[PDB]
Amino acid sequence: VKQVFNFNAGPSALPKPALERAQKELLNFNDTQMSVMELSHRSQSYEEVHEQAQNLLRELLQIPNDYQILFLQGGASLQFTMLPMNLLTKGTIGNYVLTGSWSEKALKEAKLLGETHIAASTKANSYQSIPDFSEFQLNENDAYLHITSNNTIYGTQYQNFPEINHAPLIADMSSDILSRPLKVNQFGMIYAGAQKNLGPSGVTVVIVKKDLLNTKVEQVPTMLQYATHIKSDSLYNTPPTFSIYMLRNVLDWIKDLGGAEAIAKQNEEKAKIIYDTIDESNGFYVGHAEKGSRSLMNVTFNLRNEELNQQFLAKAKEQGFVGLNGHRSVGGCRASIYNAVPIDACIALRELMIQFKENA
Amino acid sequence: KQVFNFNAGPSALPKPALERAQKELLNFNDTQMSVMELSHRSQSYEEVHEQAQNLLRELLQIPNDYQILFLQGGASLQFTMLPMNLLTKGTIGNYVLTGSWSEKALKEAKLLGETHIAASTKANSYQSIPDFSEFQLNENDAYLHITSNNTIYGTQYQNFPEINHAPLIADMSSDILSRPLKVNQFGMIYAGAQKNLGPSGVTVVIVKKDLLVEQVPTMLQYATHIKSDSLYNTPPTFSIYMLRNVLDWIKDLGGAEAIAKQNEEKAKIIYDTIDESNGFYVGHAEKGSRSLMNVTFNLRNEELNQQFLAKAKEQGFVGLNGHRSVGGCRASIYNAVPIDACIALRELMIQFKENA
Ligand SMILES: *Cc1c(COP(=O)(O)O)cnc(C)c1O
Ligand SMILES: *Cc1c(COP(=O)(O)O)cnc(C)c1O
Ligand SMILES: [Cl-]
Ligand SMILES: [Cl-]
Ligand SMILES: [Cl-]
Ligand SMILES: [Cl-]
Ligand SMILES: [Mg+2]
Ligand SMILES: [Mg+2]
Ligand SMILES: [Mg+2]
Ligand SMILES: [Mg+2]
Repeated sequence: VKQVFNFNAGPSALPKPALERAQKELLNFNDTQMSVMELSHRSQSYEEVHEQAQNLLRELLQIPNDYQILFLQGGASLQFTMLPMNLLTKGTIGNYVLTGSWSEKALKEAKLLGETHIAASTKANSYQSIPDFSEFQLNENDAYLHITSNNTIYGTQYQNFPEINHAPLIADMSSDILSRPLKVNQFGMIYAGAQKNLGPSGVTVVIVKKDLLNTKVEQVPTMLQYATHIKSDSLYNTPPTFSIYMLRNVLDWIKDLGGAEAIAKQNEEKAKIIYDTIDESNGFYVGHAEKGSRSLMNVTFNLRNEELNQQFLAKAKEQGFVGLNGHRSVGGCRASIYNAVPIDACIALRELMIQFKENA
Repeated sequence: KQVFNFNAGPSALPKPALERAQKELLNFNDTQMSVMELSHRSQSYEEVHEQAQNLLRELLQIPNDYQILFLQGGASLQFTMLPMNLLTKGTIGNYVLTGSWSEKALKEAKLLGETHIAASTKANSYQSIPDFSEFQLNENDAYLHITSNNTIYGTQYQNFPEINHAPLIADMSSDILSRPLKVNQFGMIYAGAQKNLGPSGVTVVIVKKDLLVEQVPTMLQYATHIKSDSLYNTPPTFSIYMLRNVLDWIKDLGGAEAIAKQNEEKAKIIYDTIDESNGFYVGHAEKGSRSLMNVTFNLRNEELNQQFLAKAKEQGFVGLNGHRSVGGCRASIYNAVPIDACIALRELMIQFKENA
C-alpha cells in the first residue's frame, strides 16, 4: 500500500527479519508444535532462548564475566526505584547527573528512599547539552553516580562516559543501548527498557556487576532485590518469555549486520542525513541540542513557530510518517532513529523536510 | 506430530488467538506496523488496551466502581504490592493458607507489617479448602487474602466467603475467568495472565477503586496506575494485545458460563478416570475441594509414577510432571486446553493401567 515511515519513540520499529522469523514459527517453535508463548520457562526450548539472548548481549557489548545479565519486568521506570532500594543505604547519597526529564524521574524515586545529590545539571538551559565531567560535584558517601546516557525527550547524548572510582557509575541507557560499542567495565550497572532499541516492551535489560549486588538487602521485598534475580538467573518467577524471545531475535539481527561497531556506522549515517537537513535549512528547522551533544537516536527540532510546527507534523502524518510529534512535555518534533529504523526512512524525512521548507 | 499441552504456566493458548496474531504480526490494523512497533500513546495501541479492559469487564461483569489494571511483574510482585499499599500501621494482613502460593503471598506481607493466619489446611498437606466458619478474623484486618485455586496442590474454592469487616483479596492466577464470578465479593482480584488469559508478561488486577499513600515508590502505588489507566509507563503492549485476542475467543464461545461448561467436562474426564481406576491413580485433593484447573494425582509408587510420566512424554504430552515440591503428576487444564487433549490423557491413563 502507501508508504509508512516509523519514527516511533518507544516502542519502536523492529528489524523486519526478527518479525518475519517470529511470524513464521509463531504456532510451532523449535518443532515442539507449541508457540514459544505456550512453553514452560523451565522447558529446554525456552531455556535455550533465554541463554542465547544473554550470550548474544555478552558477545555484542563484550560484557565481562563478572557481570550478569538480568531480564526483568517493570520497565526502566521500575529500575528508578529498585536501584536506590538496593544500593541507597543509610548514610549514603544517590548522586544524579541531570540531562533531561528521564534523569529527573530517576532522581525523584531516589528522593523517596534516601539522601540524594545533583552532581551536575543542564536543566537551567533546558537540557541542550551534556555537562562537562569536570563540573561533577562528587561526594565521598555517594552510593552511586547515576546518569542518563541518551536523553530521549531532549535529543542529547553522552559522547563518552566519566571515569568514576569512588562509587559505582549507573546508567539509564534505555534509548541508546547497543547502538554503539560500550566499555561495560566503566559501570556498576546499566539498565534499559528493551522497547526502544532492543525489541519489544515488557522486558528490561539490566547488566550488573555481580558483586555490587548479589547480596541480600534486609527489608527489601523479594521481587525487588537484585540478588533474587541474580541467584535465579531471572527465572525467580515467570519471565516475559515472548519478549525475551523477540529480544533474542533482535540481537541475532544486530549480530548478523556486524555488531555494535557496524550498527554505529549505520546510526551515524542516518543521523547525519537528518542533521545536515536541519543545518542546511537556514534556521527553518532548529535543533534543540547543542551540536557537541546531538543524539544519534532521537533528533529533536522545532520550526520557527507553533503554527508551522503543526502544519509540518500534519503534513508528515498525511505522507505516512509515524511518531514525529515531540514528547508531550516539550512539543516540537522528534525523529526517533533507533537501530532498526531504515536509512530510506531518513532519506524520506529529509525529502519531506526540504519540500515543506521550499513550499512554505 | 501429536502434542498435548498440559503446561502449568505459561500454558496453552487458543489456536484462533494465535492464528490471528500470526496473520497480522507484520501489519496490525492496516498500519503496516506490528502491534509491537506501535507507540503506547498511539490511538492504535490505545484502542487495543481499552478493548482488553472492556472484554474483561463484559466477561466477568465487573461493576463500574472497579478498575482494571494491566501491570508488569507477575502475581509475585502483587504479593508485595498489596501489603505495600494496604498494610498500614496497626493493621493486619490476614491470610487463608490453602497451598504453597498462599504461603508465598503471606511471606511478603510479613516483611511489611503484622500478619495473621485466619485458617490453614497446611497440617493436612493442603488437601482441602477450610470451612469459612473456621476463619479467625480481626477488627483491624487490612484485608483477608485467599488463593482461589491452589495450583500446586490441585484444590479450589467452590465459592467465596462473605467478608464485610475488611476487603477480601484473591490470587486467582490459575482460575481467573474459568467460570462466572461475583466480583462484588472482593476488594481486589489479581492474576498473572499466563494461565487462563494470555502469555506471560502482563498481570491483571481488578480493584475496587475507592479502596486503593505516602512514601511508596511511584511505580508500586496502585493509585499511579489507576490514575494513568495502566499507561503511566510503557505497558507490555504485545502481551495485552494477546490478552485481548484470548478474551475475544472466550467471548466468541459464549463467555464465562460457556467456558465453565467446557472446563467442567475436561475435569470430569480426568477425575472420573482417576475414580474409576480402583486405586491405580490417586487424587491428592479431597473430592469436595477438587480443582477444575489443576488435577493432581499419583500412581501407587514412585517408580510407576515415573514410568507413567515417561510414557506420557513419549506420547506427546507436555507438562504433566507434578511440581518439584510435591512430585506426582499434575494435569493443568486451563481454559485453552481442549477437551480432546483430556480425552487423549484419559485414554493413555487407561492403557497404562491395563499394561502395568
Ligand atoms: C522510555 C524511557 C524510560 C521509560 O521506560 P519504561 O519502560 O516506560 O519505564 C526511562 N528512561 C529512558 C531514557 C527512556 O527513554
Ligand atoms: C503461577 C502462580 C503465581 C506466580 O505467578 P508469576 O507471574 O510467576 O509471579 C502466583 N500465584 C498463583 C496461584 C499461581 O498459580
Ligand atoms: Cl530526557
Ligand atoms: Cl521518551
Ligand atoms: Cl498451591
Ligand atoms: Cl505452580
Ligand atoms: Mg546470525
Ligand atoms: Mg526500503
Ligand atoms: Mg468476536
Ligand atoms: Mg460417572
